[PDB]
Amino acid sequence: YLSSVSSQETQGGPLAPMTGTIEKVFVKAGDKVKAGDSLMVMIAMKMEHTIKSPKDGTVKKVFYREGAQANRHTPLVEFEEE
Amino acid sequence: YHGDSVASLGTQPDLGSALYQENYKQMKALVNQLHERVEHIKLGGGEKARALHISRGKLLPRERIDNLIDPGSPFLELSQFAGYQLYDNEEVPGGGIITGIGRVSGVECMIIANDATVKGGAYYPVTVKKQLRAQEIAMQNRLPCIYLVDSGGAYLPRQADVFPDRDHFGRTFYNQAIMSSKNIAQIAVVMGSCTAGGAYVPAMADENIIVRKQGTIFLAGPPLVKAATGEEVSAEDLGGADLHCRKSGVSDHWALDDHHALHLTRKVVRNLNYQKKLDVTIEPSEEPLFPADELYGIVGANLKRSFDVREVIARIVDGSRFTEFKAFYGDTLVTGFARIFGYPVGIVGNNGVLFSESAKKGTHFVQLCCQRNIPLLFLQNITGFMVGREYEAEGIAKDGAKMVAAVACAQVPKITLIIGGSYGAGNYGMCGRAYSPRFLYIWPNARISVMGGEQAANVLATITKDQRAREGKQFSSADEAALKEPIIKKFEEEGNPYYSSARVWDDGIIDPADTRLVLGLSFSAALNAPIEKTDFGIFRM
Amino acid sequence: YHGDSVASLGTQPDLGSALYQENYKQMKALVNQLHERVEHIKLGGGEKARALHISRGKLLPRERIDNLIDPGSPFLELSQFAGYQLYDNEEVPGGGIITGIGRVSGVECMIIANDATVKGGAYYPVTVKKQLRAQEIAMQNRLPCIYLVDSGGAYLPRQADVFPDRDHFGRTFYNQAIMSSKNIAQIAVVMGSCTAGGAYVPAMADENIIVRKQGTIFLAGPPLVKAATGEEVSAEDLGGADLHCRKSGVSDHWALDDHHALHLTRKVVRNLNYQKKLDVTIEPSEEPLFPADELYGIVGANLKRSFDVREVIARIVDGSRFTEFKAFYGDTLVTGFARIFGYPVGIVGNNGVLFSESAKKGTHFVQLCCQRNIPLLFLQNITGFMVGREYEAEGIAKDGAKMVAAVACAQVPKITLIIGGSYGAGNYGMCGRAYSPRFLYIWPNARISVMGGEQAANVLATITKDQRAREGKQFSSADEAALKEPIIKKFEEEGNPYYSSARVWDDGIIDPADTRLVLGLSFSAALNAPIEKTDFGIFRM
Amino acid sequence: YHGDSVASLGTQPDLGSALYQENYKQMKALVNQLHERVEHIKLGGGEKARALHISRGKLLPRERIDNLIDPGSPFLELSQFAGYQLYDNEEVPGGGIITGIGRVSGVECMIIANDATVKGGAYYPVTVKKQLRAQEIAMQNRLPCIYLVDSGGAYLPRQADVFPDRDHFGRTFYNQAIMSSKNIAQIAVVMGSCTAGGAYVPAMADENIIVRKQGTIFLAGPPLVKAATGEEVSAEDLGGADLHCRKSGVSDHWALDDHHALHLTRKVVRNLNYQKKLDVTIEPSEEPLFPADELYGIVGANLKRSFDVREVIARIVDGSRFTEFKAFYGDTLVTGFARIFGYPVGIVGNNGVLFSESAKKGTHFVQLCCQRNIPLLFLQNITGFMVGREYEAEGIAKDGAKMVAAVACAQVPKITLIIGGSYGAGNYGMCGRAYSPRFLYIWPNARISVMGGEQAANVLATITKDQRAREGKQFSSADEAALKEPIIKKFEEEGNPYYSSARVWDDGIIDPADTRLVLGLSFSAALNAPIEKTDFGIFRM
Amino acid sequence: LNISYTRNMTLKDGKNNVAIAVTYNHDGSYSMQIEDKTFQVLGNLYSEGDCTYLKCSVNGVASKAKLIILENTIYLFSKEGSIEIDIPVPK
Ligand SMILES: O=CCCCC[C@@H]1SC[C@@H]2NC(=O)N[C@@H]21
Ligand SMILES: O=CCCCC[C@@H]1SC[C@@H]2NC(=O)N[C@@H]21
Ligand SMILES: O=CCCCC[C@@H]1SC[C@@H]2NC(=O)N[C@@H]21
Repeated sequence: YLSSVSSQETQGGPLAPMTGTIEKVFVKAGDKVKAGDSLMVMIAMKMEHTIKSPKDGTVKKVFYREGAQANRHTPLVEFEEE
Repeated sequence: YHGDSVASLGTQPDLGSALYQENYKQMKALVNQLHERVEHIKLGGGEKARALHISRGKLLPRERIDNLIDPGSPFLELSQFAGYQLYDNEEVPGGGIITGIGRVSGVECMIIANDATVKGGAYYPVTVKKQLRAQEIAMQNRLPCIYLVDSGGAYLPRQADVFPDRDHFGRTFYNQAIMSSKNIAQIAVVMGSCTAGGAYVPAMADENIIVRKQGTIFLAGPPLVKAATGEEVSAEDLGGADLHCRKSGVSDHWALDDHHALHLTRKVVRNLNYQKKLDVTIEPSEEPLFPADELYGIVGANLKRSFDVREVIARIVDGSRFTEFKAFYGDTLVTGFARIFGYPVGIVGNNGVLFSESAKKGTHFVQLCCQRNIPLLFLQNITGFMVGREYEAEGIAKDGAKMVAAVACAQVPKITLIIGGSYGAGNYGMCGRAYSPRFLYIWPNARISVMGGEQAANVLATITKDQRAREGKQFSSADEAALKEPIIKKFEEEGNPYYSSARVWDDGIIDPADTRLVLGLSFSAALNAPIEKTDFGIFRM
Repeated sequence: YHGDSVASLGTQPDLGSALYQENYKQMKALVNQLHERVEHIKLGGGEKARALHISRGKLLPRERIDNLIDPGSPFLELSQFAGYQLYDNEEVPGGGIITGIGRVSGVECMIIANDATVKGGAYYPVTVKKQLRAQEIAMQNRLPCIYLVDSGGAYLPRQADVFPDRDHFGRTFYNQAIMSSKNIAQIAVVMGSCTAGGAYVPAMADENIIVRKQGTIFLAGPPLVKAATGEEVSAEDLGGADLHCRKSGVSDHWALDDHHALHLTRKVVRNLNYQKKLDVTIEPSEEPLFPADELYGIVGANLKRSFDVREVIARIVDGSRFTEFKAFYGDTLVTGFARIFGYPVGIVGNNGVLFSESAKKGTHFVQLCCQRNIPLLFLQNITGFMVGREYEAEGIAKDGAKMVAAVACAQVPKITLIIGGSYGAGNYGMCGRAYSPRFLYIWPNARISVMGGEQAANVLATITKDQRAREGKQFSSADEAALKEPIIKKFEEEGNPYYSSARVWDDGIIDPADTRLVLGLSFSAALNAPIEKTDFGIFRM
Repeated sequence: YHGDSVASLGTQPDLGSALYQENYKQMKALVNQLHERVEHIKLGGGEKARALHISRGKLLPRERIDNLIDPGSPFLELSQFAGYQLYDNEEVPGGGIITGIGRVSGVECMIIANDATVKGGAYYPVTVKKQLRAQEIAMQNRLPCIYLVDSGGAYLPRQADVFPDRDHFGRTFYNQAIMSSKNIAQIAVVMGSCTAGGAYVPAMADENIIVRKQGTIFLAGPPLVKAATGEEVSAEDLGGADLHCRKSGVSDHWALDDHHALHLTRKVVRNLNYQKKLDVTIEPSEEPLFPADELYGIVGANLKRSFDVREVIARIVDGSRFTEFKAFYGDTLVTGFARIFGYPVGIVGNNGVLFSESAKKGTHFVQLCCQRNIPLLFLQNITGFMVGREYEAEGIAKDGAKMVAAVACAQVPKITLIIGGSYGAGNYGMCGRAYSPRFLYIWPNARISVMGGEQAANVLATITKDQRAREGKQFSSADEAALKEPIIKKFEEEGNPYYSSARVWDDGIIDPADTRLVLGLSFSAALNAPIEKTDFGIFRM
Repeated sequence: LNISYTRNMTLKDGKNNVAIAVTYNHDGSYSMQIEDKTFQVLGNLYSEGDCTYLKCSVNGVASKAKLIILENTIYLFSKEGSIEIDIPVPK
């Protein structure tokens, strides 16, 4: 729990903060990312939110593309099991 | 046993990131702007007025405070920007009065000094409000009041806003009488002329000190005496230290000069037979694990961008240690326990739009703190309440009201810090000015109004688009900005921190790097009064 | 000035004496019997149940307590023998629940943990009584309650003795609500399944912690959901940490495993903002001047032989220092002032049959202790009241009632230790269970009943000797033991310490060598609550 | 101004309807069964015992009460069915004790009289519980206690269930001492023999009365005196009025016969210097607008059928006037304000399965009544909580707990009436016995248990159908009723009102036509004590 | 808050009154201006034996001296010399 490996375990995947349009996607289908790497930018009720990488795991897949409307708490990125 | 290792908040920001570079640059400019404006206010009336003031043998108002407080002790000044551009053609630096909390003879006291270099010390409407705010702070925290009296009376051209009403000049004496009845010492130091209502201040004080020649105390001034009775008498003869000290008896102590009077004041406070007692548990202080100046890059000046409030918390609490309460429920609100300079504190901060879950989570947290007698700190960065047909059907208003009602009834000391927007009913739920927080501070990037400037513009752009679509004369897009641009300008101007602070809506605009120090001083002062039991109303389940 | 030399109690026993050798041997066997029985109870349900419990990733109930309390701190377990042979064919080690007082984050707390290895954590009638006793102790001493919840619900075959009455399972939630209203923290840690009434425990707690996958909370279990609505849902989906933590909001903290939950619990207690304050004067502690294990030889196991209670006192009080009150008046009762671990205590102990003088002497002493707010310790070794025509004519009942009435109204903390017999009204006068002593302990040689076994036998041997002498059919001596032997067997069996302790009549059976330590821990816990003023009734002079 | 016209509850039932005819017939049979059983209990021990009792010049226990209370005043007897078939081969009518509330010299008092015709007045385990319940009622309502003492001591064959524990015989003297310290008068009238613990009752009383020859007080009886000291002494010489009145001094008043003693008791109560004061507003009484006996047809004896609880309310409240609170929200629960005999009352009654909305509605209502100090009346007819995956996800347990916690902390007088089923946690939320309602009554058609008999049968029919389906040996439908029939029989037998009332779980079984009168008497008695302020715990929002 | 405190302090060397303006810097250093010259001074008090010693740096030059303050006189004893400075007494 102190090791912070737990911080990765607390949530399996990053979800959409609110229902909003996806304005930017910074990750390809297979991309190596480190914690704090921005994955997507979403505007909700004219308010910009940037999604950030939870773990250093490589990205297995992306559930949304640019211009898509993503509902609140819907998975945005799939990460390869390690 | 306190040897358990625990997790700590905060993360290292990306200093190389363009966003951090831009945010730091913008926030730094605001802080520099704030600093230089205070420097100008520091000078009061000006060189000619200051030279005249010293030529009479009197100390400058800020030098008086420096000599009054303990050597090297910090001084927490309040409402430095009162009266900033408040009046069209008159400059009133600091409102003509200097108020703050400092340590005298080891006791925290409220110091209220007239600035005689500003309009001769006349009382403007903002001057009365600033003094009344200081008295309210002193009473709520049981802080002895020291009045360095050097005043020229009320400003006649604006008498209707000074004399008559409940919160007008008359309330000043009412507050003195009430505090005296509660054993909150009232000490007046007449270091200049006081006329009409001014003469009441030394008379209403528990102990009183007057300077040998500068001080004068007359209910009716020489000008009124001549008009009423046709007699010519000097101010010293009509008032003066000798007359009051030896004949009238209004004076309790007689002082040779300003330095002597300040020395006497320190002796008076030392004889109050008061000792501070703490109701809360105390733990050794620890510095935060992250630099405070990083708040510049993290927060910036763009309210549209969002940041994690936990980052702000990580840089002000002891050791960056924070126990979050209901972390995964109502995540738009952050609540938890921490310690600042050893004091226990419950922190409530906005992290997004308020929801029904967030309001319920806040209401639960506030009850916990009140039960354990833990001071509460609010970090307002609001953007409104959730808007939707379903949310109203589920009683979002009912949930939001639950929090307004718990916050109002809480009797633990409450301090509010506006680090972002403050709009609509979100202000009330987060302990706005109307809910009597012990102190209220704002960062230089804050905005406050009934609603955001854009929302008012868009709302009107619906009403008049409707007005002409339903009426039938077409209303074009260029007609839209002849509607929207004046509204946005008004809300931007009236929501500015200086506009809010010029009037006394907050207790000051503070540099983010100074947030931890200001909170530490404020909570320390608020602990001078015992914490009472909290009685709640009906919780509308 | 505390430099005065004083006399000390106690004398060196004759180790060579045959009586001492026999008494030591008998008492040692009882202590060894007590130790090995506890070892068996320590294992709970058994190897198969324990192996299954660990296979699910859960800690054993006693390992949870070890990790919860401060490192190396003593743990005062209560009612270890609850349910010992209570039910005909079912073995319920410790009643299926572990209760005791330990230090968490430097604060004394009451810990109530279900033993899931015993009948899957089901609530037997004794289980409810043991928990209710623990809650009563926590409330009377203002000890925060920590519930390590892992339960399987009520035991249906015995529902009538669990559900309905005032002191049945429903009272558990009533106690939680009352303690919360008094600011006695209620903390629940869901480390397993809780169903039906069990789900209320986390809901009724001030702060709540649930494990990631093991914990489950639901008013209606999956079996009831399927029967009522014909839906199949797993326990995790119906309950679970994630549902309650993130959606239901029933969970205040989310824990990965048992170790994480225990770490979180320690943090929660540290934020209670509580500091212990003592109402009594304190003096440095000193060990008794005589070994405690000598109590084996002095006391023995034969209740017919008599010993000087002063010898017991000399081996438990600080420095074996004792100030006797009214030493030569009513000598069958010993009263005096001493100190245990620095705390002041007034000791009342039996030294023979109670007389009118003894009762008066006790009543006078109890008033003294209540006036000075001194805790009271009772050492019950009774053999009855004086029997005689003259004594009744002089109002022995009136005198005995004086003591029952003073003891009942006393508001100072009271602790009772049964070191011998406890029969009839002598039990009431010496602060029996009915008189709400903060704690009640018994030595392994004690006997308790309405009257001594022999007296009941002899009394019946008068009634039926009369029955047949007065009726006229002769009743012979062999007919006498067909009357007396069953009675003596019954009273011996029902007066046994294990019989008394299996039901919750006392808080535990303690080794005499541990008497001083147990008293020190108990009095320390009892001092967490402020001592109130004592209001007495009418003293029937 | 109270002249406003208002709506009234209730509707005229269809007397011709077959359902009404059947329901009336079934309920009438139950009431007739209840009446004739009480008639038998009225006779106590029997003709031979009653003839022997009168032959000694003593009044019968119920004749004593008739002469003690004011002429023509109603007498509220409690727990008439205690001990009904409780013991296998022993008949103990009324438990050997008669308890109730009546008016003596214009003051409401609790009367506790031993029935000497029943087993010679020996104390059975139920006898102790009945007396302890009476003392609890007297203390909670500040009712003076009058003990008509004629007892034969504890029942030795069952001593383990009488003597030792906290709620055993010893608690009786503890209660007397506590009430005396609170200025709740304790009056004892020795109208017969009292031995061993019995002798303490007159000794522990504030004022005491003894009959000339019948009464006897001694710690040790003649049989014990002879065995201990070999002396033969008559009971009168050992005890007796003359010895205690003139020599021992245990007696405060000396009475010639039973009639004289009862006359003296009335004089003693008149000198208590007590006057009743009401904390609540009072309005003139009005009879309900509908006959009470119609409740027979409306309710019936079939718990599976449902009825509108408003119909029950319309026939017991003054003028059938009722102000419903949150009528359309959580409609399965009915809450509102009414008046019974002029007293204000808040009524909570079940009208279906409990839901989240119902629990929230109840919690809101209970806070309202506590704020205004309004007595609360609960009408329990429960069938369980809503069962469903969605309901658990929405925290039905969290909502249900809100009500258990509000009801427990409420300090207004609470009275519970079970007019139907009482199962599971629904019992707790509706102020069950465990939640200390001032009084608890049940109708002859009620059923109470941990769960309904059918649910326990069906649940087991899932567990063992699973047991053999999963194991693989088939378990047939005939194997199902070899499982279900014994369970249903057990729950039917143990949920019967007589089973519940034989043990003291309720204060009596009452005829529905008498509901209004019983409630009026009960609320009137409960108002003898001042209403305290209610302190709530944390409401888990 | 938002400004720096400058203390005006007067000490007397021989018969000459000297006015020193000390600004208390945020870092804990003090900037002192005497006449037209500005000096950056940082220092601490440490005790060796029964004598308090002042370790100080003025404009980066570092020195150690024994400090005794008795009556209205400040005595600094160093190897380079002993200086006695006077504190003016209020009227
Ligand atoms: O009204 C004009 C000025 C001179 C008369 C005013 C009188 S003097 C007595 C009284 N006290 C005042 O302050 N004003 C009036
Ligand atoms: O009665 C047999 C089992 C299925 C029906 C029981 C119902 S479901 C709704 C209500 N809540 C309970 O716990 N039991 C009843
Ligand atoms: O033990 C057998 C009966 C006679 C001896 C009992 C003694 S008499 C003194 C004391 N008081 C009692 O009630 N019992 C014992």
